[PDB]
Amino acid sequence: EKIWRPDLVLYNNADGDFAIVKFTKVLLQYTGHITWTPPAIFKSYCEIIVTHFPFDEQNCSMKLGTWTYDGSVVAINPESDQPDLSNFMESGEWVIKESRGW
Amino acid sequence: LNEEERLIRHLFQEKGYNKELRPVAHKEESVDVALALTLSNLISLKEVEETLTTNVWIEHGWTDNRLKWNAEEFGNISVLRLP
Amino acid sequence: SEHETRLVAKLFKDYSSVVRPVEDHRQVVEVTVGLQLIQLINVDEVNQIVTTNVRLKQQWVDYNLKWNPDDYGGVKKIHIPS
Amino acid sequence: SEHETRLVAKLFKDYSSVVRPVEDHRQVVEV
Amino acid sequence: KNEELRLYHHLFNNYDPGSRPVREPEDTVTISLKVTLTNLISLNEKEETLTTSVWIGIDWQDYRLNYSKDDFGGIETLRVPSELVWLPEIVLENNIDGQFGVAYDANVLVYEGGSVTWLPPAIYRSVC
Ligand SMILES: *[C@@H]1O[C@H](CO)[C@@H](O[C@@H]2O[C@H](CO)[C@@H](O)[C@H](O)[C@H]2NC(C)=O)[C@H](O)[C@H]1NC(C)=O
Ligand SMILES: *[C@H]1O[C@H](CO)[C@@H](O)[C@H](O)[C@H]1NC(C)=O
Ligand SMILES: CC(=O)OCC[N+](C)(C)C
Repeated sequence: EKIWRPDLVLYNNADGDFAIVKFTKVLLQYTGHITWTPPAIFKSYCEIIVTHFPFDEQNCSMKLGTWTYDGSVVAINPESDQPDLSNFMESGEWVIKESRGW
Repeated sequence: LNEEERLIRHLFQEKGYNKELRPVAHKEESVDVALALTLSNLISLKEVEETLTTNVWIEHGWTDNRLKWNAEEFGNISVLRLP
Repeated sequence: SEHETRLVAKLFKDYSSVVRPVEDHRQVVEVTVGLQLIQLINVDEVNQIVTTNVRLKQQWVDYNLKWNPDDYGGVKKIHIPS
Repeated sequence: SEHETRLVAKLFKDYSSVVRPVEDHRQVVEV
Repeated sequence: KNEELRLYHHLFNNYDPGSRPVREPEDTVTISLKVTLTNLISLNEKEETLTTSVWIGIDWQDYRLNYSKDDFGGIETLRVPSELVWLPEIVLENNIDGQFGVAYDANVLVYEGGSVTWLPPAIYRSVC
């Protein structure tokens, strides 16, 4: 809470929080590098195509961006081409066939 | 309320009241706290959740000897309402 | 409004929100209370609860929050956090 | 930690969380 | 030496967010209003409640926050937290759940010439 942070907001928030509300600590190196890894519950809006239900495939998106800073003052870059699923808990109802960040 | 303002200033600013410390002369002493409960209304008892919802008023009484004053010296004030 | 800034600084220099706002502690604070019912949200017959949306208008005089408008550029009213 | 206490006091003596954290305003914060 | 810091100190060293931005008490502040609907979440008919996601754009002039880019290295926009500036305090009056304000308190953008813009997002549950 004491430092400047980027104001990332979930554009397609449906009925949750738009921004980060759980302000966990940042790790600061002597070089000024900051790593901040807050948690969040994203309640995003997804168009659910029910045509093949219960054999249906869905494509749920999460659009994230700095709300009040444009690209000329703050630039966001993906850490990797894909979301990190290393700690993902297995779902008893869904299988993630694909995942990608653009 | 010149008198209530003066009394509050005397009790808290002048004497240096510290709300973090208990009202005791020595640490080994204990503070007597008397409790009573008034049931305003029994809202519900949910069986599936096994939960009782009640509206209660909790009457607390204790003594804080740091908050003592002689009323005649402060316009015969006998009681104060404080946050 | 520089006048309002100076006014608010003066009004809350030695102000106490704990103390009742009249000149003598033997005097009573006179409060006018009015209720505005905006909506009757729901009647719960099981738990016997009526939920309503209301506005609770409260009017009273604060003795220590007076000023002369001429000394503050004609400012006759201000908005203050409750 | 006395060293970390002193460092934390020093870092936030004249710190501002309002402006973007760049030496020059024409630089872009890379996130 | 970041010029944003100098501009911020110039604009906010002596500034009262409690007072309206009017030179005289009898002047009026004009607020240019825009409401952008991004999604109609639902209409719950049992509770008679419309849930919508919007952005409330409000623009106005604050003469106290007036600055020229030439005096501050060409800065044309400064982002500051909305709590540091006066706001008109726009609320949804016909809300049903008691939530009057916006969902996320975004920064205001202060443009040269004293032009303040605020575009927070909001989830509103309104009576219908
Ligand atoms: C912000 O300041 C500038 C001046 O730097 C104001 O522009 C002036 O507008 C007036 C007429 O009202 C002219 O006579 C001037 O020539 C302009 N500038 C100068 C330097 O004289 C501008 O109006 C201000 N914005 C406000 C008041 O919000
Ligand atoms: C308290 O002091 C006042 C002023 O001396 C006196 O008139 C009054 O009788 C005293 N006692 C009470 C109970 O008011
Ligand atoms: C400047 C500002 O607050 O803009 C918010 C809207 N957005 C994220 C689409 C640009």
